[PDB]
Amino acid sequence: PKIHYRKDYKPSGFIINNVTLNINIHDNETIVRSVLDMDISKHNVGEDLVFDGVGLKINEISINNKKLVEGEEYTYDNEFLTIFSKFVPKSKFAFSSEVIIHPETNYALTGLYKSKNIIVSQCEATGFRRITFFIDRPDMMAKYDVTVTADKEKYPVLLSNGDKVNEFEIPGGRHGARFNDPHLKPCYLFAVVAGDLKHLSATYITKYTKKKVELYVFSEEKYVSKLQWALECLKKSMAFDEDYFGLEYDLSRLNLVAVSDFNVGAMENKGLNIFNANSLLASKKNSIDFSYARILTVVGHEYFHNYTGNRVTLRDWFQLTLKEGLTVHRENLFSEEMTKTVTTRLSHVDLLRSVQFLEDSSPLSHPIRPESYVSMENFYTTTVYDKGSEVMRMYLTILGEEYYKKGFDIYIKKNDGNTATCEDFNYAMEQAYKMKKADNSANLNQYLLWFSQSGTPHVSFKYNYDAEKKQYSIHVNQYTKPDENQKEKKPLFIPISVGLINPENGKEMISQTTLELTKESDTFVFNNIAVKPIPSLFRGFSAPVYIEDNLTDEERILLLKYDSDAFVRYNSCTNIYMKQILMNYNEFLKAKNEKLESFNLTPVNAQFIDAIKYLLEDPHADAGFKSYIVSLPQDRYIINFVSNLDTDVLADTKEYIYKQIGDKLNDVYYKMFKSLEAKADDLTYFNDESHVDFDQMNMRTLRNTLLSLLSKAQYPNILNEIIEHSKSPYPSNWLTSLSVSAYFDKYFELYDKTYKLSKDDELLLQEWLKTVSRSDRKDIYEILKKLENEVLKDSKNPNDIRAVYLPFTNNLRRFHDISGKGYKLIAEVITKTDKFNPMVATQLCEPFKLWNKLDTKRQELMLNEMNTMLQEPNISNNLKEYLLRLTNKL
Ligand SMILES: CCc1cccc(CC)c1NC(=O)N[C@H](CC(C)C)C(=O)NO
Ligand SMILES: [Mg+2]
Ligand SMILES: [Mg+2]
Ligand SMILES: [Zn+2]
Repeated sequence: PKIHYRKDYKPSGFIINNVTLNINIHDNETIVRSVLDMDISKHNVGEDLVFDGVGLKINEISINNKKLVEGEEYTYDNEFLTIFSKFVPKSKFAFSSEVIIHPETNYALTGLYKSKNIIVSQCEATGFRRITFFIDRPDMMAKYDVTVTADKEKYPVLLSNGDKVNEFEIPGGRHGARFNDPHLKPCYLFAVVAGDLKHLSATYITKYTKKKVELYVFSEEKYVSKLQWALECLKKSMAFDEDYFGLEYDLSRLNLVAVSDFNVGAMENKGLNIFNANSLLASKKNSIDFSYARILTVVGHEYFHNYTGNRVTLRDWFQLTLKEGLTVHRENLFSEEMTKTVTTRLSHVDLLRSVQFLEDSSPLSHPIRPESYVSMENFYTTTVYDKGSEVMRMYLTILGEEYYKKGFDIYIKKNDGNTATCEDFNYAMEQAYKMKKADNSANLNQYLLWFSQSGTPHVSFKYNYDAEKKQYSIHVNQYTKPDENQKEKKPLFIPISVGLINPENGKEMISQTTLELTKESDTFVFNNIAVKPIPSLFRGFSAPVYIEDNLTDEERILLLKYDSDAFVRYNSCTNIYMKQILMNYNEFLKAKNEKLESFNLTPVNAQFIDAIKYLLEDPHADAGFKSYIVSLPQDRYIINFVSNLDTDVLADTKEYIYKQIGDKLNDVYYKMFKSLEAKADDLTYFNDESHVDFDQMNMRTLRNTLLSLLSKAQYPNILNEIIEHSKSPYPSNWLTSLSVSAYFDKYFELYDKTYKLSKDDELLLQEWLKTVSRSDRKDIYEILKKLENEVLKDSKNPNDIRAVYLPFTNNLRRFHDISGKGYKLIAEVITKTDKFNPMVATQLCEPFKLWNKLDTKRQELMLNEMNTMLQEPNISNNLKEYLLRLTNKL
């Protein structure tokens, strides 16, 4: 396998200044003519001119209008076009190619492809080379003049980046449109779209310069009624970047386009953002609640890339976190501001501490700036994105809002119109830091270890209180486990946002303060502390770490009740659950291993249950927050604390704990389920796709969480509630009805009822598939076969394949069936999918990431399947690299 190393970056010996494309779409072929206005750079040493170009059929190649011939002036091996150095000019030259590509057969959804009746591109990271020849790396920045031609009836809307400067008719029922994008860009930001698209539009006026910007959102005709919320979210995004960052949009027009077939969420192509339809389109009668926050976040993210990625781009792909971590942090500030609910930040944290922490203790562990790769596409990871966002967020915590905004403006301005590296960002932040500290010798050199050091730090605490002196100390230690990337791990710069709670009255005892831990250990002392406090640690989840609070459960319950910080209250609850889960898991495991005839289980703490009841009964407490407290920690979080995990024992553990709590609280749960109905299900705004009440949504979330707990419990006559719930106008509720009906004989009636409600909207049907896939059914494998035969069939749509299989892989009892049948099922899907879409096939490998955390029989079963997949003939490079790394061969 072919390996790139971060330290080996060098600038090209060539420059591409202008790109002039003609993309002529026909039924059975697309012809791409391209003129590159090129030159030799100051780094040239008379090397061969080598272009990336994958799967292209050459019609012609020339330099300065001299035809070049294969075997004489060039070679082409279907990956690289090499122009021998003797035929490479020494000054400004025109390189011309014409190639034929086939979007109609491109099922990998990279390069130029067909999605239903739309032709669309996806170029990040390495797709532009599947369109035409290029030096396809992000430091090759150029300006683009793009003409698209097509059949007018089929493809009446033609789009590429930038200003539309002409439109023209062509004989034989064709037409064309020409675009000029004035902004220098890397080729990964190139896009083109051709389709029978409908739109909604609005005009936005920029806050400071009063520039009129035309905003267009596009879909296929069937779904144009589903565009409004995205348009609204775009306006919101624009205003947020103006308001917080002082950043205005920089073209006369911005287009967003939904396509049905897309490998990931969306893409920030300049002036022409392209979305998975599932991340752009919604309506309140045909989408679940969660669609709304997803569209807000994805529109926002792609918008924020207009500065953090587009106006300031990447020197090389090792810098990916500089655009993705920073953009996710911007996205997260935006969504926290727009929703005004504490659950938004909690959701981010839950994502990190489950999936990213698992990744960071897996064989795939990498620093947010990797040192090497084979397919760049495998490093679009939750590490680079979500840990990167937390590292980008820590600057804000450290500097505070005012000095953070100063540093960010230093960065964005210095590096405008150019490439940048992670070091450029740290330098900007370090200038702000100097200013904030009033000290020109202060530096953030140690901060750079957040970019280079893999693994999750562990931060642990000890406390002491001197009652005579009224003086409190917090002794803090950090540790990172050695790994394949570093045999010796250095201490990080860890900001610890802290409060102190008086346990006798529940009140705050200090101004919140942010402790800067920079050594392996340190002791922070507080004076004028009138009584022994309970510390409120890592408020807001102030660094991406494992926290060992060394608190008793009684102290944790007091924080849950009385602290101000949602994260700390939620984490204190999480920690109580984790202590219980590990204890009960150990008890079940020992009983199983020793084949005991009888044994004991530690009961759930009764004062903790009382605290849950108190918070649920408090009408002034937050519904979203309540839904987090009645749910156990996710399985992927739990697994970070158990080695050789027996998944059946864990399933039994979780069931015990849920039943202990329900035995005490189910009447409370039922009473709340009923009492929340009127406000949860009020139809205010049901016809308004410009406004979402996120509090009301959290009330539905809470009802639906309670209904699941009551259903699993077989609470008396709950089936009557499930049936009434199925009649609700909200899809979040009627699809819940299907899920929770799993525990009753009514499931197949609700399966059919909901299928009929879902089948005529593509995205609703995919939400129905997810609902079925995740259902807690003993007969889930027969259900999956039913979905394969009746609904999924031969679909190559990644949303369909993901909907049918991923939820099922999170079924702890059934996916991990000790036969290995679950592993075998998903591995066959992965291998099948890899033959046409390697990126999606790698996505589908997610369940295997934890393989070396399982009990030794399940490890062996997973490993067996992974090595079977590795033996498949013509396995993609994407999948092969992934699986070699995951199985500790690479
Ligand atoms: C933010 C969601 C996300 C997290 C981690 C990794 C991925 C890519 C597998 C994603 N989803 C995206 O939609 N990411 C795209 C990647 C583009 C190259 C297609 C992106 O960041 N859009 O801006
Ligand atoms: Mg081809
Ligand atoms: Mg379809
Ligand atoms: Zn992004």
